[PDB]
Amino acid sequence: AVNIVDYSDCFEGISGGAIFCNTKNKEYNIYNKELIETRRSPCSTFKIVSTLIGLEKGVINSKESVMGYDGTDYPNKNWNKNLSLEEAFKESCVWYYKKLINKVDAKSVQNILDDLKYGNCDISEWEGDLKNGKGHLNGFWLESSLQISPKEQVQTMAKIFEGDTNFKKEHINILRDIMAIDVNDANINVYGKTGTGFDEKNKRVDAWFVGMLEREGDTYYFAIKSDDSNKEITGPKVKEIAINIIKKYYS
Repeated sequence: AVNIVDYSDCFEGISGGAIFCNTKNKEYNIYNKELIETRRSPCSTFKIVSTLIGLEKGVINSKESVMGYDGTDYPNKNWNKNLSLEEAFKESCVWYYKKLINKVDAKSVQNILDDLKYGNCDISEWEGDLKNGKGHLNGFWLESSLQISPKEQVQTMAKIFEGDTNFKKEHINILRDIMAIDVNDANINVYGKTGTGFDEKNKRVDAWFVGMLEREGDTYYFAIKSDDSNKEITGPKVKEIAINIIKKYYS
C-alpha cells in the first residue's frame, strides 16, 4: 500500500523526497513519489552493502577489522591511519572500502546485488567515474554505473535487517552496531548511512540518508534523498532533514 505524505516542512526549502516502510503492515509512506522511484547512484550509502559483502567473503570479520593502511597521505587526518571497520564506516573512508571491494571477485558482487535486488545491479564500470580525474578514489558505486531508487534502498534495508537475506545474523549485527547514530532521543533507535555525490550531467546533488528506525517494537526502514541544484546539499544535511522528519512524524 502507498500513502502519499507531505514532509516539505522538514526539508527547509531543499528539494527531495522521503520514503518510510513499516514491517508490520505493508504501508509505504511516500513524499515525492516520482523522486522516490528514480534510480540514482547510491554513493557512500553503498557502504552498507559493501560491509556485508566484505564480512561474507572474510575480507573483514568484526567492527575492529583493519585493511592494512600503507601510509598514503590524505587530506582528511582520520584517513591517515589503520582505521577499523567502525571508523571507516563512520568517516566514509573511500580508500578502506575500495581496497575491501577490490579483494572480492566481480561475479560474487554481481550475484549478491542480484539477490538483494540492488537497483540496476550494474557493476560494469568497476573502476567508477574515471573522467572525474580522481583515479583510484572511485568505484562503480560513486556517480557511476550502479544506480538504485530510494524505494529500492528501503526494500533492500528491510530484507537485510529483517533477516531475509543470505547474510549471517552476526554480520547483520555488526552493521547495526556501526550504523547506530545519536539523535538525542533515548526512546528511539536510529541507524543509517549518509551519502554525498554530485551528478555532473544533470547538475544536481545525490545526497542521501538511508537506514532504519526502531520505536517501541515498531520498525521503519527509510530513505531520504535530495536532488537539489544547490551543490552545498550533502548527505549530512539530508541526515538532519531525516532526523527532523523522524521527530515530527515518527515519534
